[PDB]
Amino acid sequence: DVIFRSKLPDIYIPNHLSLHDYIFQNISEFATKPCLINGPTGHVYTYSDVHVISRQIAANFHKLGVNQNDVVMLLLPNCPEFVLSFLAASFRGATATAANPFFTPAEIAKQAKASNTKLIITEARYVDKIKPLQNDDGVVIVCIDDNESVPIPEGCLRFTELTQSTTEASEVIDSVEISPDDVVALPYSSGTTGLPKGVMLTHKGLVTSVAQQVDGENPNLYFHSDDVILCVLPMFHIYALNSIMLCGLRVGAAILIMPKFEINLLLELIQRCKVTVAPMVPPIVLAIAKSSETEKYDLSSIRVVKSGAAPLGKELEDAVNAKFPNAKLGQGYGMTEAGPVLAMSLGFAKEPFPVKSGACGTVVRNAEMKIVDPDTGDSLSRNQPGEICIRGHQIMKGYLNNPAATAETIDKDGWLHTGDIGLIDDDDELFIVDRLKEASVEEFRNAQRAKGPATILAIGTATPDHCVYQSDYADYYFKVTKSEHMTALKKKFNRICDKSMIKKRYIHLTEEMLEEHPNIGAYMAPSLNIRQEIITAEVPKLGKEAALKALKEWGQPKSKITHLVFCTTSGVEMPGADYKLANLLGLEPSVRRVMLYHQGCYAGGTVLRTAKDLAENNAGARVLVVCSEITVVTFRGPSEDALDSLVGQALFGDGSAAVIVGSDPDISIERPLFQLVSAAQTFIPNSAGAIAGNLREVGLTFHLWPNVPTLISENVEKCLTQAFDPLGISDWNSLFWIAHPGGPAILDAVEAKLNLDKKKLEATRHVLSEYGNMSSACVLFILDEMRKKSLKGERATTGEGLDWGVLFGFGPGLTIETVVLHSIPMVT
Amino acid sequence: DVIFRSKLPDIYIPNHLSLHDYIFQNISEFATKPCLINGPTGHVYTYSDVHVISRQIAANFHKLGVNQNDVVMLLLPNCPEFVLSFLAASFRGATATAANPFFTPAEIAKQAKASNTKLIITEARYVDKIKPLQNDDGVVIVCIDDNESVPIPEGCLRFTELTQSTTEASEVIDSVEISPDDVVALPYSSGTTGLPKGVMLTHKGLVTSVAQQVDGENPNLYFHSDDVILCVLPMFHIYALNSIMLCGLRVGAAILIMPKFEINLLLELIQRCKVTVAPMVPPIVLAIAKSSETEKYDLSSIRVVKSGAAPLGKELEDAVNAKFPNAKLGQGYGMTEAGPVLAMSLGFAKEPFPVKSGACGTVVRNAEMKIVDPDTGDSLSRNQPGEICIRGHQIMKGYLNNPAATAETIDKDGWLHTGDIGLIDDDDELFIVDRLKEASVEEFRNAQRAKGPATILAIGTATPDHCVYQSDYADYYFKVTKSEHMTALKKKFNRICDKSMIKKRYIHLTEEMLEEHPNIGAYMAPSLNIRQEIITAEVPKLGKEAALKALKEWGQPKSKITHLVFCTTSGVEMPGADYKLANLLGLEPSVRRVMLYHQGCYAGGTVLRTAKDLAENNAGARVLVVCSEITVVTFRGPSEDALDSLVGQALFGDGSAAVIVGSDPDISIERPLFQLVSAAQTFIPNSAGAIAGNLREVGLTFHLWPNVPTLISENVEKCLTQAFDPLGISDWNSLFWIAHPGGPAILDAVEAKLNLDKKKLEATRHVLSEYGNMSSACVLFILDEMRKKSLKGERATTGEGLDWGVLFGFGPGLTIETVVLHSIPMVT
Repeated sequence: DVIFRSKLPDIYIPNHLSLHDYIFQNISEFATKPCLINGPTGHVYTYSDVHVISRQIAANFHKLGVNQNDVVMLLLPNCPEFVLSFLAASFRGATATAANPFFTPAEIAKQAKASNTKLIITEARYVDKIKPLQNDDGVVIVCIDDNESVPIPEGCLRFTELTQSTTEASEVIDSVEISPDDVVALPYSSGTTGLPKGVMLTHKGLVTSVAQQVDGENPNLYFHSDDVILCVLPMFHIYALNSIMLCGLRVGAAILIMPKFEINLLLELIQRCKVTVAPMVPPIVLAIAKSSETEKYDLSSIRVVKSGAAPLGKELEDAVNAKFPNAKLGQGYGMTEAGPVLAMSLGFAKEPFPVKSGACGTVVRNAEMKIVDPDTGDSLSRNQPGEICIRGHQIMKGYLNNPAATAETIDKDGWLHTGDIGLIDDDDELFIVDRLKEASVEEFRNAQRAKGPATILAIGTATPDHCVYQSDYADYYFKVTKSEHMTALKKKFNRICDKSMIKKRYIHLTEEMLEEHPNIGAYMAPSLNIRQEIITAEVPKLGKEAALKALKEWGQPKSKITHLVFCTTSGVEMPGADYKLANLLGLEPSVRRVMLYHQGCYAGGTVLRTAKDLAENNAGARVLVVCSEITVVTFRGPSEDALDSLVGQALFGDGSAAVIVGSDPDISIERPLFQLVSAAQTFIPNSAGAIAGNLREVGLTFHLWPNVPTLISENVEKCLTQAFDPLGISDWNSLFWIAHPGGPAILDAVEAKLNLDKKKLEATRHVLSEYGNMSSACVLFILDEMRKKSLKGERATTGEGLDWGVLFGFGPGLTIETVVLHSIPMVT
Repeated sequence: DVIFRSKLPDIYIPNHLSLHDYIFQNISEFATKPCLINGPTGHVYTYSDVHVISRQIAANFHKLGVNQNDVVMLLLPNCPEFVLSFLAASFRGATATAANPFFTPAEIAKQAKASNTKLIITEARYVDKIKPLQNDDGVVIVCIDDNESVPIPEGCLRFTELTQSTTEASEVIDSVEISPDDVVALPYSSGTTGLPKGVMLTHKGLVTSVAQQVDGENPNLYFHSDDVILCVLPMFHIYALNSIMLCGLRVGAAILIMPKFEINLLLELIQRCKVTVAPMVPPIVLAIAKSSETEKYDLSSIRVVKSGAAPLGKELEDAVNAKFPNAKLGQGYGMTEAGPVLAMSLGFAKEPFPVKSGACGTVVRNAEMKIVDPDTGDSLSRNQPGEICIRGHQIMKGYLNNPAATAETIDKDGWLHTGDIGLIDDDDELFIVDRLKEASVEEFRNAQRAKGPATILAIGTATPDHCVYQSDYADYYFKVTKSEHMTALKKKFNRICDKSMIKKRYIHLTEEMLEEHPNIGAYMAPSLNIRQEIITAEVPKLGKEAALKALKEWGQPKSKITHLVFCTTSGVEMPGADYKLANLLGLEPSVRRVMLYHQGCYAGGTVLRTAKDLAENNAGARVLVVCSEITVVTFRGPSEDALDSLVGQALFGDGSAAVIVGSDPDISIERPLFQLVSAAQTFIPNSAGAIAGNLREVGLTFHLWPNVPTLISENVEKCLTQAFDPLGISDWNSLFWIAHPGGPAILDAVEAKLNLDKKKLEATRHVLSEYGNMSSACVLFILDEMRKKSLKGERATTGEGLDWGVLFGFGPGLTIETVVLHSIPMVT
């Protein structure tokens, strides 16, 4: 078997006739029955109507300068006007091309120029896309809009002007010359290769493929004249044209025109107009099958559901069978070059043949079809895949003005090569299989993050050189504040300084400075300006000193520092201390900063919490963290009233600490000290105002509740379970401890509450004893001490020999900062 | 082949003799030659010395209450004293156990009690570990320390006291009863199963295994009496004892005692003492082979390198062969229960046999060995793996006071089951194969992070209800500031307000407030206190209003908010605006806060940059970001001097915006608006002081350089390439734009510089025109506008139809914030 044929006999095809003479050959039988129904509005043209009007329109096509064998273009959605214009083009001997109204002035202008369009039938809304071709190219424009009170763009004709009677153009009933090979329809293709080409379909051709379909005693595709054929598919597409319009007309059927598809409108029109034949697409059948709307409308009238250009998945076919028991289903197989039709399901025939699912139907009659091996001319046999070829009078004359591709796709023997591939089984059904054919957010984000836990690489500390010992402090303070007159109060401050558990403290503020700026020593006198002048200059310098120690320990280049977190209690100004420190150190201006101003004693945790996330989320990010505290912000004379301020004056001292935090340590030069595992914050309820401060014209004033130690002790345990429960640790004496030494009273409270071994808070208490309360910097100093003592004493980890640790900050508003640490093993 | 034997004949073994009578049988031949050499110090005991002293020590062992068949314990490193004491124990008829000095009082006390130790020989430094047993258990203690000017713990005897001559104890030359089955050595084992057991090795036994090794005309292990045998292995371990001490002594060899191993000391002692036989361990041979030290010392004297309890990897064996050409290598196979020796390499024999690499040697002579199938009693044959059993007089008498395990490990027929497995090849060499045997930081960290890019879920905005229009503002301002007298200046402010491109602005500060607080309106009068009172109350409230809109849009529970970032220009106080807002909203107290105070107009970028990292690094983290600006901080009267302050008074207005930022949006209710891709910051050089402000007793004062627009325009392009080069985008008109509308002049400058389409800054300029300059909140408002207009106009993305975007903040110190955004597709 080299050559394949239809299972139906050859029929007589009168292809010597002009398309309109053939389509309408039988019109006397159909004359008064409905031909075109415009579904939405209900308008009906009859067969007589269509014939008469189409002829008059040809006649006036002449008047407008359209002559035999020059082209007319149709830019329209489905509508009666489309059919009338096409037929008219044929009656004239002229040629009809169509385009999608939803194209662009570019595609459309291109097609119109390629085809030599001498005129265009469109709606009003599309006229601007074709403006160029109307103005400079002289193309005549016609609008189908029938509303006489709404004007149309100037230079445009009402379609109603072409339906007008003039008998003198009807002496052009001719030509008595109209030839089988004359071109009638000129559709455009996606193409066998690339760029869209004009397909020339002739009178002989179309007459042939229509007869192939609907003609015979047993038609391949059976249409009665009592059928109502739905045409919701685009008429610009050759499928709709041929297999709906031309065929429908030839048989005397009603054609139900839907300008636009919507599922409910479709169901409505089916029930109302009793549509018997529904050509559709897969998206449409899907929509029908999915919707629960079907149960309402009576659909029993549809006897044929034909898929053109679309294959059902056999999930659908079942859905359909349910929704339409009376419907037979099937697919044609089209190609524009092929005329369009090649195979038609024989299930559609008047006396129907068996069909298999997934089949494209059988090749049409009065045609031959072969299956070649690609790149060889050899013909294959049944069930052997291969490029599908067809030959018969119904195929295209050729590509317009392109004999190159015309000879490339239609070979010397007359075979049109589709460029598709398929096989034909024993039952003569044809199956399609294939065609000639055979940095993002998700990544960027994972590239950008960093792999490991944030670790502390280096620590450094700095103090003012001015140092004052507690043994001396009550005296010194009542001296330099010119308060010596209040003896009752100095006697109390003495006790406070003794119970304070502080030995020495390093303090920038000096007696000389108070001689020069007595308003600072005054209990309340406006000091703010001078304090600000002093601390805005000093805080960055002290910060630099510490940052420099840390950077020296770390040993890598400053340019490798990617982030700078700077905490200080006051000295607000802009640009701030972050800018200033970054210029002192000569960091890259591209360093990303966080300026923490007015945070409190808890900020020690805060900066670590801040650096963790910065380091962990940025590849190769190294984070320089600097806390720098100066007490000139906070210093003031005594009053018998505010005892809280007095306690403060005994506890607070100046100091600075700097930490370098990163992820994924190289381990060539870097030495991990601790790991930041989890970081947590909470505030306690009804404690706002327990640790608290206000920036006033007298400087920063601060306040303490007597109950702070108790308030902390209450919540510490909850903080702990909250942080360590995920790690399965209940035993808190197994953790190495770092607590903000807010005051000895807080420490005593906590240890008594959790029953900590007397030695857990040893490092903390050391830092308090030697340096005082440095606010945020404190816990940093303590880490330093811890690791130093752990090294100095040859212990298994940097954590006092133990694996896990906790770091607490405590602050006003009773914000509590809970950081979980992992020690690091030492080589001992 | 059920039973396996040595390739050497059976020899005569005189096991009827006591161990000391056997070892020293031949001493007349050796009497004056060196027996023990203490390597580090050079002291030499001779054979006569050792014999005589050991006997006297037995004699005084009696005086101390040690009687036949009761136990003596040796806690010591390698030293002459160890050998002398062991022999003494044997001479007495007593029994000797040893332990590691490096054990703990627990292990040691346990072993001493288990064994019925009636006395202990140790160094001084270990005496505290045995204090209990000296005091309450009555155990006699002896220290080997010879330094007479340094005392030893009280109740302790000098070892030199046991070497003293007393003839009356020598009437105990006896017993004339000392029996083959009497126990002499009592070492402890890791055990065949679990808990450590005492192994009873008898006189018969040890005499047997020593003869098995060194006796014969062709000894399994060949030692001359001119040999010098290194004993750096622990003498408490039975291997060292048997195969070094006992064997060495039997043959008349010198024994070089190393108390401690160090590689150089070892090489030194080899070269000096001309060590011929070096029993070692794998770690030691490794160390030798690795070190480049060997080339210095003459090692040619070592003729035998014997690995006991360790197998070489044949990488080593080569290293050795190089370092010691003259050395033959081999391994014994020991087990404590086995006496210790089972197999010995026959390469060691006087007339040596062929040996294969990886072999454990051949089973010893006067013994039999079988290979059983485990859990069956069946005997295997050559090259068939199986549990190794041995039988002969050299195996243990049994486990002390444990007939259970004694019968479990030594069966009825007399076979000791090792509990190891191996095979014996055709050549009679034995091979060992096996034994009876057959939540972290890395995770927690990946569990804890969040998968996707930070996205904006919701936005909300709030303003004060008081609104003032620019058309009215010059008048209003000179009115309420009681400045109407300066006409020249009002005329200039008019121009400034006109060129300002602002239409209206929303402003908390009202005329009434200035009637009540004229110091605010005064150009410079102390205002700080009152301003602070007003903004500390207002900023959180306005913030709440906006945060509430955003939270309503988002639609999920407040409890799901995990982080709060709060930016405001001033109003510093503690607890701060973050605390206050968090209580207003009723957020969880465990919400993690960032309080950004005194940041500037750039902080718009800053908060986004801050939230990105917070959201991206925390699983299920949802971040509430609130910027809230009030101009009562910044408001003041005019002066002919500071024009910069005047410009400010025309541009700045109050406002608040709130954003919700998270990673991994659910997509059930959540609706992503933008994505935060990259966030960058930089400062420009020599621009500190171009945008700048200082908090004084008069309120916040601010300053502007005329050149700010130019300074920004210079660096904007660099910022862009820096951010977008990784994304391969050169075309900036393809980005949707958000710029801080610092002033119209800045905008004009930027667009002119990059040549932006007139419409890129449209949204930005709208927000400026409607709201003024809200500082940090501005860019937030702009995003809101952008997405709203993009939706309102049905565009492909939330980004004005475009995929990628840029957000700029600009601030004092010329810090510039560059955020890269990705739009989000809209369903249109």
